[PDB]
Amino acid sequence: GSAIFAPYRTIGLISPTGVPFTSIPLGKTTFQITTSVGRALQTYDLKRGLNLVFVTRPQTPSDITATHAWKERVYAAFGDPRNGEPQGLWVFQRGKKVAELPLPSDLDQPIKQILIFGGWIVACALTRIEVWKAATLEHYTTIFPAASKKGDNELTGGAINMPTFLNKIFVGRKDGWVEIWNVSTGKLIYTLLPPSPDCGAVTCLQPTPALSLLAIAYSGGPLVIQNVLTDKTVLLLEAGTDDAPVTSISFRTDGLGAGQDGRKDGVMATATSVSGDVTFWDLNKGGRIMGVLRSAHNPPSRHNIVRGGISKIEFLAGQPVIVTSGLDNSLKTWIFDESPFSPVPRILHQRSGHAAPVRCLHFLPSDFDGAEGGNKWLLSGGKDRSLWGWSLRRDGQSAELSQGAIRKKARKMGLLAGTTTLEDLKAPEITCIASSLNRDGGMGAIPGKQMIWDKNAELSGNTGWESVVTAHKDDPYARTWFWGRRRAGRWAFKTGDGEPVSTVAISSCGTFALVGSTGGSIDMFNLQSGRHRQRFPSRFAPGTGRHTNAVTGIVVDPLNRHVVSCSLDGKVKFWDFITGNLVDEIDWAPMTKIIGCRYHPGNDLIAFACDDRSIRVVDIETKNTIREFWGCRGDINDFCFSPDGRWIVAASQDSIIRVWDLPTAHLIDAFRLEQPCTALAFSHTGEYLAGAMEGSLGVQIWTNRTLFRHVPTRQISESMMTLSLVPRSRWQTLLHIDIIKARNKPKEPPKAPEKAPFFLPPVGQNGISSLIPQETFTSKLLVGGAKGDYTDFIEHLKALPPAAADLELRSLSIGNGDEATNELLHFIRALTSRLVARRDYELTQAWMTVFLRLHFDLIMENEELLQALGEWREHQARERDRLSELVGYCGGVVSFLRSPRT
Amino acid sequence: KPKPPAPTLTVVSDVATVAMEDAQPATAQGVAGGETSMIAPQEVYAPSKDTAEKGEVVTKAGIPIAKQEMSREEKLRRRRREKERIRKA
Amino acid sequence: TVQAATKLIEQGHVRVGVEEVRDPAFLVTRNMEDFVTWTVGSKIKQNIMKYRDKLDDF
Amino acid sequence: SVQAVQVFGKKKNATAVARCVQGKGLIKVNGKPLKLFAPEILRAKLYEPILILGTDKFADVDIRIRVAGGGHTSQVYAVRQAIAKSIVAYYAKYVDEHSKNLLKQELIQFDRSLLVADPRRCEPKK
Amino acid sequence: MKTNFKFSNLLGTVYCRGNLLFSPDGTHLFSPVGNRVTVFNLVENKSYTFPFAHRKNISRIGLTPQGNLLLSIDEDGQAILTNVPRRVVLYHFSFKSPVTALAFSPSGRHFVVGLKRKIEVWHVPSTPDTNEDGDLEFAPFVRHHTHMQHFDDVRHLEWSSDSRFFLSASKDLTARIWSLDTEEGFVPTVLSGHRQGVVGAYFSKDQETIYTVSKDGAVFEWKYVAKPGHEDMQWRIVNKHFFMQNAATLRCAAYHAESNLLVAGFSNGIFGLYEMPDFNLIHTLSISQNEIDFVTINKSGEWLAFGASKLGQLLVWEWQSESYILKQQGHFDAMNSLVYSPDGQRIVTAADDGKIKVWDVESGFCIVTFTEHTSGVTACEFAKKGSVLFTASLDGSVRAWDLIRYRNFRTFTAPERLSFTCMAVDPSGEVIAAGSIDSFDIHIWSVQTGQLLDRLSGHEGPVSSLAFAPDGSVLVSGSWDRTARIWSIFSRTQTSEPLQLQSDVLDVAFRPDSKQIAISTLDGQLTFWSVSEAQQVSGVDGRRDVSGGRRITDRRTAANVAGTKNFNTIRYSMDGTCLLAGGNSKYICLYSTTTMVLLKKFTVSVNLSLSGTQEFLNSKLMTEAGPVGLLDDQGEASDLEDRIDRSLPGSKRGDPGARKKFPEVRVSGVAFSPTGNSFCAASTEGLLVYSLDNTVQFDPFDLNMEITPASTLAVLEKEKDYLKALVMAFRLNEAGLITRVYQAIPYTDIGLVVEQFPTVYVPRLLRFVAAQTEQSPHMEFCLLWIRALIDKHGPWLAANRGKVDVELRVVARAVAKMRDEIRRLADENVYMVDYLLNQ
Repeated sequence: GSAIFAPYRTIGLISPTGVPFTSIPLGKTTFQITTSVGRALQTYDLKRGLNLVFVTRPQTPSDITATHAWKERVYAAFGDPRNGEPQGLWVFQRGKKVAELPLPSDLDQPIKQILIFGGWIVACALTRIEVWKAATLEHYTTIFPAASKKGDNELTGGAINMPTFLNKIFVGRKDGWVEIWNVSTGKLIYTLLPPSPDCGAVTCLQPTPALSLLAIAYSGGPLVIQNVLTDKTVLLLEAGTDDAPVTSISFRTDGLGAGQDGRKDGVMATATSVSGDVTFWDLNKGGRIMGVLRSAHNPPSRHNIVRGGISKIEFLAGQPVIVTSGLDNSLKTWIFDESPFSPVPRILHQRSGHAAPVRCLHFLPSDFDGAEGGNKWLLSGGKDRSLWGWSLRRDGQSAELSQGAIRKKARKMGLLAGTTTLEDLKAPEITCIASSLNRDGGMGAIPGKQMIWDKNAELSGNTGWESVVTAHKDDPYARTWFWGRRRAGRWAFKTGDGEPVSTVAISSCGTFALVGSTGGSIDMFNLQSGRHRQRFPSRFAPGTGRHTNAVTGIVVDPLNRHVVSCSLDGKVKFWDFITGNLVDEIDWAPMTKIIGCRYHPGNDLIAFACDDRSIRVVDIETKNTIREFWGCRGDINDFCFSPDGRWIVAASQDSIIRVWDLPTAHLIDAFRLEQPCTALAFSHTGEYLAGAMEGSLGVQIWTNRTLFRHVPTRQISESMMTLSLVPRSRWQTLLHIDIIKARNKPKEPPKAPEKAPFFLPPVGQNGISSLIPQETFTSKLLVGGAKGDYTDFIEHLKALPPAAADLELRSLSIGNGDEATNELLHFIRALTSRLVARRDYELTQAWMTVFLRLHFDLIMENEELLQALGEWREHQARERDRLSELVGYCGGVVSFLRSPRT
Repeated sequence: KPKPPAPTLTVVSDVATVAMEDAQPATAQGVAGGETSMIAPQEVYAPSKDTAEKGEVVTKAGIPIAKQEMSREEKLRRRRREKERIRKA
Repeated sequence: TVQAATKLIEQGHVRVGVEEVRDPAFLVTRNMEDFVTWTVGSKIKQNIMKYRDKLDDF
Repeated sequence: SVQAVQVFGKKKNATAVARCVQGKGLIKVNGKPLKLFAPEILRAKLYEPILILGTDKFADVDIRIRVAGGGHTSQVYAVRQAIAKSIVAYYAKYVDEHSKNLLKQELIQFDRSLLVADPRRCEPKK
Repeated sequence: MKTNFKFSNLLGTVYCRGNLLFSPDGTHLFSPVGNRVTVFNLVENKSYTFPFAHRKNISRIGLTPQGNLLLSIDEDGQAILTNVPRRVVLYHFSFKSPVTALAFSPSGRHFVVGLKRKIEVWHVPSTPDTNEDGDLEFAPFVRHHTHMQHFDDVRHLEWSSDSRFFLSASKDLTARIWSLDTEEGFVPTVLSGHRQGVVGAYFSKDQETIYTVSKDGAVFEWKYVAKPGHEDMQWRIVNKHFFMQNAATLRCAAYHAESNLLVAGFSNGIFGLYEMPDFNLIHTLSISQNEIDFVTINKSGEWLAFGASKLGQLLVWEWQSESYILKQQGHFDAMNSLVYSPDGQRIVTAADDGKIKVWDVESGFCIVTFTEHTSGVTACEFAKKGSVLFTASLDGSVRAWDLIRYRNFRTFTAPERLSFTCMAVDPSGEVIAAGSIDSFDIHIWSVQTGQLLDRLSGHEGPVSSLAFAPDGSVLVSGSWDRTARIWSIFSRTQTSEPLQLQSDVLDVAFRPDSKQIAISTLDGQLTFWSVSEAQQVSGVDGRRDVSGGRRITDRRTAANVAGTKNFNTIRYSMDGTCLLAGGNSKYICLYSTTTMVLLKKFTVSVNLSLSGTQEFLNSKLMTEAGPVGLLDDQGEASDLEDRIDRSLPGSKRGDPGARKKFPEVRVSGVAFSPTGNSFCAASTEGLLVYSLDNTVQFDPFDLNMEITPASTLAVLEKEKDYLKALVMAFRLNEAGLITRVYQAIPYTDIGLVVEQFPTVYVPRLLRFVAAQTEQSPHMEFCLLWIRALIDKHGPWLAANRGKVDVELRVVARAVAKMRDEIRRLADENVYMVDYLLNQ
């Protein structure tokens, strides 16, 4: 585990796994679609769009592998113990764990599906079925299917229950057999055989809206629907290819949708995991087909990197809405219109994410002090060739940046049916991005529709031009992106050399975009008009400073004076901006080959990542290296700063994150990741860290334990007159407490009644103020004077409140008249002792002032304390001569130096 | 156009500026701040002819000068200065 | 007309002094009648300048 | 549709209409070209704004100027003011605001009378 | 200077819509201000503001009774909880409905919230400050129970003392007794019998007798006695009585149970407090003319806190001594202008309410109010001497106050009656220039004669901004005839050089080194002129750089809207390189004066309740009948004093009606500090004081490779080379390390290290020792340091005088703190002791 970052949330991830979602109808108006993240569950609402409602906590230690949703709780079974991992079944409610289930001891199989009905719940794991009494959450018994063949005993498909069938589950086996089991007595009551026995395995099965008609979809291809107590086939459809077996079927239970008029019912949707297209059958006459929604999600292929496939289809109850969840990180819902006869539906909701692991991350800079801050908008460029703006605050306002009407363009082309794919039709994969919202005009960035990447200025200057610049993989252009519109910009800059872009940067002014190819040229473009302004070098020797190799990491100072550039091999060059000429080159040629750079404004610091597996931080002002870090064992994958400038974070290829404290030049954090991290980004306020892993699609967010609680970690690893602390205001109001109470009296007095209540009730800590410290003050002073240390007394007088201090100073007295009893003499001796020790000078002065101000009569009458006053006068005279000479000299010299000209 | 000005008088007391302030626990003024009596010495006392003794007169500088101790030439010059003032008005 | 004036100052074309006025109920006194003018970059000001052919595009 | 910017220049009683359109680079005054229109010693005061801003800025514009009123020096000052204000307003309206700011910076660093006509009021030592 | 300005504290407003709180110690007062929450520390005079920022105004504030967690809920149920000892935001959350009541259990594990009809009790979330191995979960709040058994607004919720029962006081004339879990002899019972709805329902100490306090001015004591026919008992009403405040309904009541006393705050502003169980009137008085919004008693019971909404009007009253503890008054109108005192310790605002007031920078309290003005007060300004303050107001009088006797020793008025809207003063404190709208002259009085010196003229329009030059030789006016005028007065020839601009002038300001002037015009651009050769040396058109808008009631896009695209007020920084500009918009810009680029932009208020604080509104907020924040919603009010609409039609500047729904945001005044390091801006949200961030940011000066904190302490302790260690510490610029080193070196080699110190690091050292004088308790040490520095580098500072003026000023203010705080005391003590010894 780590000593700084605790995992907060895997954001950017709505449906990545092969396990299906499940829906539940709340009320008469809303549906909860609950799907699986991989370590928790997400429940979305349907009436409120598809906003998130609950994320489950705590994270289950294994991958989640079966979900269901009963009345309000959600049951989640996790863990495939055939390889190492632990397993269990948990009961969440509102996103918090409220129960666990007792698993059998001898269960060494992953849990495929869960089914709740009656009073029972039923888990079909792999070759055995566990059952639980749900009213008490206890085990009941275990159903063991038997077979003559080891393969044929395996339980593929699953177990579904019919609606009206009491205590009877329907299991499907690996052979074409479907067995009906009474779960209460654990007794096999029937088995039914597949027609035309060339068909092999029951792939899925679903009860129809008709009473006691079950729909069994075989891996040999046929869809059958059968009376499950007559064992007579009602319909038989050659509805599956031998290589494409149907995996999910669902019936529209509304009451219309077929008959080529929309007036008749009987519509069945079906979906095959190897396709991305769903099929709709109208079942009136003989079970004809009526449509195919082509490419409901990404079509799974074995060669491409973009994942695909359809996990589940469920017609929502009594409604034309059909919700489909892809393997490609997407959840869409479609709807059939009524008044035009729509055979295939249209889309009305879509949540989506990246369909491939994330390649680069960038927190958007802070809306200067706005509500967004620097920790709201994350910009993730993903290997499915997409660019998303995730939002850490609400998961429903995360939007894909549009690259033009790409889906309309594909569908007017033929990329949906059967040539290239949609990922190929989008832009190339993003390598690096650099942004600034100094001119992001928000929703009305450029009013009207604008052309996209073309390869008028008053309106642009009035509202605002582009805000994100993006360097892709191997394209000779670097693209621009509007941010306020979440759409692609109107400019795509060449590099000048024709070589592909290598690194792009943008001014803090939001005006200039600097592209740097892998050839060496660094071109500069004004973004508002999209025009070439400056080239580095323009046309030391003026005009000869061009880089010899790839250019990685240019970054422009916020003052628009210098641009600093880092070559791939060799040098780091500071260029003067407006003339466009080289100014100072520092050469690390023979020993390294610099792989990246990051910048810290407000500190003016640069960090170069060097491919001898080291990190060098250099100051841009003095132009010499200031810190070096030697920690890595592989190539530095990604590194960044903290906005405090106290940490520099690096994640290498060794699947280890290191965090270096910069001022003390040490390590602080070094923690191992389960998969090697690909990209890192720290937020522009210090809360969130964002890591895009390798293999995992969607990014991870860590918090900042240090920003919340102080951590003790500093372990480098490898694997004279003085004043007091008393409040100035306290001793000053002790000095002035007559007039402060005089003004704090009200102007008119309160109208206390004639029948004034005598003996107001006791308030405060036992009759006095609650601010006097709880445990006699004259006893304290006198016992100290019997002793020699008044320090207990002086500390007590320090910790007194002001009114009580004036009271316990007025309540001193002469007493009996003996030398060891008179509080005044002992008080003067205490002040004298403090003055000799030189401890609380201002306090002794204030106490002496109030003391002489309200006790001068006794001290002018007596002499036994006038001796102590003489000693006090001597000490006070010496100390005041020294300090007054000091203070007056300093004040006079300072006044003369401020105004010497008169 | 705001108003024609009208004479408004406001009486001030001898209470300190720490009685002029608003209600707060401890004053923002220091220890020197708190002895300034909100009226000047010019107003707490000013030597003038309406507050001199019987025989003596007070001069322009604020120094009491006795009519007995003045010589004749001093009396003559002071009468001339009074006559010059009265002619000026 | 008065209807045309109300439509204009609801669109926010008319300042008085230095501040624009969007409320059509502002009561102009006899010292502000000399200062009620158009706003700075107004399309109305541009159209007046284009009528008098003195449109200074700087 | 076509980009055009009209601007006015002023002197004592010399006024200067300058209409700037995207063109090949030519500059005309009352039809006659710029190298011709002046008395032969004020042509440098005419070329001052072009020579400050460089010819690449005027490479894309075509300036047609009319002038009337005032004497010779007045007309020359009106034309140079119209030239400077024309190119600054055209760069304000049709290319980037940063380029407009840099141009106005160079012109003001030379002489403010290139942009804002300062008339000679009567206010002698009262 | 370093342009790293984070958000330090709010100031200038003390209480707004919301509910007060006391810390369980009994010292700290938590008061809502707009959409931030201000802590007033009272046992020592201090104040700060939590770093969170709500979106709408604060509605309720609760506090975990241990003291560490605060939870603030705005309107529309957005809630933020934070940790108070380490002032950091912790969790955000959304109660879906507007929160109307909130109370934390004294056991600390629970808190109840009363939504409109609902009542939900939740578990208090575990915090990282509390657990040892724990960090932020995703969903921290765990809902424990819901209750919808009410019928109207739930207005109060109060726990018991054992934290097992709580009471809910509704608006349908009912209190209700609820429990946490199912008890054995309990039913969730109702208490009815009232006339105008319950305001509060409190328990006794021994939880057998409870009290309900109702808006008609009534209070009823309930006990558990049997039915009057005798297992069969019932919560019935043992006795009743009435406050007899005649024409008024009580808004807010509170009950300290340990002392058995009840305080009630009414609508005619006269609160009263009563020893409860026998109902003896302890006393009563009128705090305010308007109304009393919320009362809250101290945990101990000796202090009361009252908050009045319509004005600032916060006050803590100490009832057994019959005296205030504080009575602060936040402005009830728009702050027109402000200036700092030249010491820098206290600032002064002039508001369009009529009252000017001097606030202290620390402790956030207004320390004096001047109210001799009979209408709104426009610009106020100090002299260089920092003891005389000149104010100019709309009542036609330029007044001149003294700050050591608090009496306006001069009042100036032009013979023909004008309404002064801008003014300025010669820095010697001898000449006051002023100008108006109604007359295009510009008046000049002298302060030592009291009569009008002259009427300068030459302006074909009303003068709108004035500025004296800090060297005290030039006046500069700027007027709506599109002109600026360099007035030269003090010479024998009064001359006036004109500067022609393009548009109206809105602000003028001088560089501190007086050779440069900056004027902000109506186009929205800043032009920087040189005062010797009156030629423009720079210019920035920042219309796009400041445009943030779309107020409600505006049918232009925020891009096209005119009137919010200029700079109302500009000021130079105390270094001379950073101009600060603020206009009628959401953004405050901070430019540099040499490179002329936008160094930094700030947003003044993320508060959505003000008008123009987001530049794109939404169709959700637009209904069919215009914007939903425009329907006159006064009619559904219960109080006639709130139902009456005494507004005047077409009154942009302040009217006593002041409907004031969704006020505009405008940065009406800005000013730097003479101590550097901070500035502030008077906005309609209040008075935002921004400061630098030097403790949260590592920012080295010129670092080497071989300088660590470990190496610095090593060359301090091991080899003992004090100069080298100190230079390394200042090179690292880590304040803890610098304090460690500078306290570690002894007081006899001080002359050595100061003689061998580098001149480049001199001024930062002077700033550091001045701050150490003002904060540290090592005063003789710090004064020894300053004396050594000035005696060694004497002629260097005197030769420079421009690069080190702010450093010398902060050294002077620290030394004056020391002198006028302690040495006057020592002198008075020794003279008194001499006389008492000499009899």
